[PDB]
Amino acid sequence: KLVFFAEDVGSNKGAIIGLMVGGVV
Amino acid sequence: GEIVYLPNLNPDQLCAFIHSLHDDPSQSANLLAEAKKLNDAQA
Amino acid sequence: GEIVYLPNLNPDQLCAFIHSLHDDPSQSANLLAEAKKLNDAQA
Repeated sequence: KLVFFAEDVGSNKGAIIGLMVGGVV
Repeated sequence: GEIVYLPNLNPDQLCAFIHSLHDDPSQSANLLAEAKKLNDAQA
Repeated sequence: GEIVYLPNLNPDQLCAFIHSLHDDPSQSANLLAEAKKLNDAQA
């Protein structure tokens, strides 16, 4: 399974788009 | 910072979501709330 | 779970990736390899 999530990093970047790959972290 | 996962979200919603994150960095945080709510709303 | 980050990919690219990723789940690993390539290509 794959999952799309956004990480709050502040800055002029706002949040970062990161995705999970397989199972659960 | 805070993290928001979009599992039950719709792919088109993800595209619109990523678009909104880029439109304004400050909004990303607020968008994260609504986006996260969608995961619950579409759950 | 292996977690990937694509801050370097533009919304259009992430949208393209997310659509292809969703449309072809079987190729999700291979397609990701390309996004990882993009991660480096957009680096």
